Amino acid sequence: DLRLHLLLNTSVTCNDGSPAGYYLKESRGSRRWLLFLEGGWYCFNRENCDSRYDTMRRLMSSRDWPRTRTGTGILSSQPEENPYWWNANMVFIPYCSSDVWSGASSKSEKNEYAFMGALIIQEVVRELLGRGLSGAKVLLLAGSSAGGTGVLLNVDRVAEQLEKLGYPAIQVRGLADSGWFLDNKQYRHCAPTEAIRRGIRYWNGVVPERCRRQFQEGEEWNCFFGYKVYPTLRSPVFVVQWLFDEAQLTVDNVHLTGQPVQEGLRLYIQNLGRELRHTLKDVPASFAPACLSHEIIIRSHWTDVQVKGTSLPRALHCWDRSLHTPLKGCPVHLVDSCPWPHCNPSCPTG
Ligand SMILES: Cc1ccc(C2=N/C(=C/c3cnn(C)c3)C(=O)O2)cc1C
Ligand SMILES: *[C@@H]1O[C@H](CO)[C@@H](O)[C@H](O)[C@H]1NC(C)=O
Repeated sequence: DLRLHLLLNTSVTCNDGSPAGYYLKESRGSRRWLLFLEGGWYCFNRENCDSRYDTMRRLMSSRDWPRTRTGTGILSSQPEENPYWWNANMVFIPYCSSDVWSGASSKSEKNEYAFMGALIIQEVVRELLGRGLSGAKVLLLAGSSAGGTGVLLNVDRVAEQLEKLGYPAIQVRGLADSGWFLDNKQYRHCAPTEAIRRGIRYWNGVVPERCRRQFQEGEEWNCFFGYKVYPTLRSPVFVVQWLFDEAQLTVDNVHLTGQPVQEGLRLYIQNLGRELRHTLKDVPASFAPACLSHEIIIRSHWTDVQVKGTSLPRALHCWDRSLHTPLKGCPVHLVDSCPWPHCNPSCPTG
């Protein structure tokens, strides 16, 4: 199990002002550290955050967090469940800031909620340095869904933080799972771009510096979209993305209720998969199966899906080798080309 530590700096808080924190399982003798960012959508105004506080309070508060959590999938310490990094130091960072890990605003006289996701990551890293992270060779910042977008938004800041703190030997890398979204037109016409734009102002949200300099003031929402922020990043980032991610379809107002799919929706879905595949063409480390699903890396059966005969744990291992010219039998760019969900036979059964 991973054990809860609430942040010693209690000014770095979840939405309701309770301390943020992290769950840790150390593996002495390993110099690999996996820091995983939980997902869970976001909220962007007082009214929708108040509703989230009523019925999704664990995503806004640490007051009810359990003392331990079981590491699953890529956070498992069992080689059978985690062929990739089972011996690593494991860190699960709960998502309690509702800001896609972008916020740097405290609760105050003018703010009902604190949005501190970017500062939570920074503070977790700082406190871990005294618990063995100072001796690390690789820090893999991973995350799923909103946490996967959080990786894209924060990996270079973690790298810069460690450089400035005097740890230039720690190699910071990112693993963004299910956080690579398209700002596309809905199938039927709140929306991702508008919600993010409102969120950034409400959260005092921050984006990576090079991306911010490209898009400039008022346009920072662009940096929440993988295909726009990824080319600006310096740290190596492996992108895991279902071609037909359920969250993407949800924001696109697509719901597949078994009934036969007619031409307009068929074309819409096929073009979405084509667009996603296009955005990954120049992402050398990627795993993008043609499945309708959501998230992958912390589920216990994450080992089962394969693209072109290669599983994600294998692809991640090949990526590790590449970061020591392509490797014989050890590919890292794995994007399905077939055009309809479940054309890959290894897709999750749901
Ligand atoms: C720009 C953007 C940023 C984040 C999301 C997003 N974050 C999610 C978190 C989630 C849901 N379930 N779980 C376990 C986690 C999500 O589904 O979509 C979507 C967009 C368009
Ligand atoms: C605690 O966190 C706040 C917010 O990031 C920061 O301003 C402050 O310097 C931190 N305190 C210490 C002792 O690190």
